[PDB]
Amino acid sequence: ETKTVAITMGDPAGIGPEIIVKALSEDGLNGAPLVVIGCLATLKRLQAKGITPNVELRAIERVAEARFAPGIIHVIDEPLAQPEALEAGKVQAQAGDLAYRCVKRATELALRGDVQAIATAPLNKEALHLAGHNYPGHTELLATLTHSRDYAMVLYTDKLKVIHVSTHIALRKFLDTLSTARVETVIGIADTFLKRVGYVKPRIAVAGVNPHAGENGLFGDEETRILTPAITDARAKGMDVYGPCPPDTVFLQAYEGQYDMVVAMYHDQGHIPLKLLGYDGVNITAGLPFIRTSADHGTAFDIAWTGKAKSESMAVSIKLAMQLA
Amino acid sequence: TKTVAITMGDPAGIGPEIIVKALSEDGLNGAPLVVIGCLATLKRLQAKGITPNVELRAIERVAEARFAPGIIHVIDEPLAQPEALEAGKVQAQAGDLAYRCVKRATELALRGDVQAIATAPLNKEALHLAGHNYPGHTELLATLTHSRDYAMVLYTDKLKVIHVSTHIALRKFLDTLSTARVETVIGIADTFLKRVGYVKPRIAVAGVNPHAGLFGDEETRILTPAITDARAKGMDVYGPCPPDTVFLQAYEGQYDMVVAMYHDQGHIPLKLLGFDGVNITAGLPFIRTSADHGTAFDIAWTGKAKSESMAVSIKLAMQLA
Repeated sequence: ETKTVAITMGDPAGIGPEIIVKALSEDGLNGAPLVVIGCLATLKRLQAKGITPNVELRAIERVAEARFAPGIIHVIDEPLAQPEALEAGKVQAQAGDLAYRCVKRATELALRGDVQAIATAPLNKEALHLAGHNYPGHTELLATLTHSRDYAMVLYTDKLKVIHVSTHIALRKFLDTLSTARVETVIGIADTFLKRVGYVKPRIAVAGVNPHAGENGLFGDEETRILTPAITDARAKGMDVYGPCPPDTVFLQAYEGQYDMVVAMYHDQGHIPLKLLGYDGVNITAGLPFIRTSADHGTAFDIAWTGKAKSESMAVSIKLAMQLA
Repeated sequence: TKTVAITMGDPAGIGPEIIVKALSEDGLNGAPLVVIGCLATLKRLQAKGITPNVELRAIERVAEARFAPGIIHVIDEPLAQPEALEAGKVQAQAGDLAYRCVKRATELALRGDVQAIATAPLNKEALHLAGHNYPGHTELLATLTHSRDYAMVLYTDKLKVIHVSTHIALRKFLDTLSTARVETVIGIADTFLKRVGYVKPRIAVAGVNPHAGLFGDEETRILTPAITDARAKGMDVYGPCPPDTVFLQAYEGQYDMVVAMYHDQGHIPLKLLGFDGVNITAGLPFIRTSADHGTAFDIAWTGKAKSESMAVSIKLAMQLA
């Protein structure tokens, strides 16, 4: 019946703690089925410095032990080694270790179904490495812990949904490592994500790599060599998938209601159209065994613990977890 | 003052058809416009009852034109054999006419007899058969006009974009990108913008890689040197900017123009806001505009080709002349 989201603290030297408490004070998050995984001592300490606003914090050992009520945040206490020793906005091994242990604990709760979705506050890669946790980044850490090779970034709005074959890599890199297997995988993830969120027979449009999907009313090299084989393979498997479509009309058409989702090829191909319309700025990592959301800012060490950080996107990313759980 | 020359393009295609239709519209009807094409084929077109009825007036010189509603002035650049013209066919005489109209318009423009050109589409196959070896409409003009460098501009009131490259594959674009070419397009943009009334243009340059870069070297190796060079010449240029916010910020008013790297970078944003079918070729000595349609040989001379684009193309050339 009831669906619960785990929220991970991230790097406690960053803005994670303060943006969670703030976000949780907002209507529709206040007293909601949410559990914070993080350092209880650190949360008490930030409240006492007046950073964090006033709220009752209740430790629980198990998710089921929560008694949800406005004005109470429930916490699975993963402790910082020395809470009194934490400095705002510096790279610290114990803060990177805590960040690691929270996402570890969150995925364990998800794996046994105590929690249905996860919203992650940001962590610092350099601190993670300093703690001896060797992962290329937050998302990759989630994927390793979860034994998921196959995941992709989703931008989710009412009117436009986009999943990316690739994100955060040079354009030359994207062109040189593009493969049929990857496109196929991402189409699969798109199909599964959309059914999980209640599209019984989703329409997926696949964007071309090249302008117009090619020149002179012919598909281009990637389109015919890589994309068409993935589309064809995916239709034969029962998926309602179209393309390759001209990049400069495909997102417009999905926006206008012709498709439920677009498979974008590279980062900017998907992010340009999302941001140009009225993005907030949250993303879903699709292809894990549970829904996971995060926001696009980082730890913001320069403004951590000053009351300047904005909790808007942390809030959006938590409400989104709840919706899609 | 400002007068605009309109070229016929390939007479077998939709050029003649849509020129006539568009010039019947309000704003274009009786406006300072000179068509350069074969009077005889425009006559033939008229007899077929596929257009509004209009009086055609042969002029040898632009100063002869007497602008009034319901009269289109033509500079008679004749087809070698007007009666032998078939619709939607690749014909040597048709491509040769397309070439002479362009040549003729550019001569008038270069001279100041006209202030802008708006082109109707031509057929490259037909152009090569007539012995004119040019890769296309735009390259033809660059040559006739001694302009090594030009770039495509998409022009709206709130968002304006110039392109380092267009149409080509992503890989081709990556492999043929250079600092020199970025410097050139920044300079074309600056010059274009002053020409349309921005005394001090503010120009943004889009990155190649997501977040204009740690991911790829074009920003530091190609884009930054070009921008540093632009700013040392007194231009107000920003970048490289994350492609996923720069067009948004241009749209909001932060920049007068964005220099896009490749086709979709500029076209995704423009189509998404709901704007066609037209562009400006910038970097020539005068304004040229055109629309994205080809000769449409399959529907030519039936009356079914849309003239809207062509009308916008001409309206824009007038505005900017």
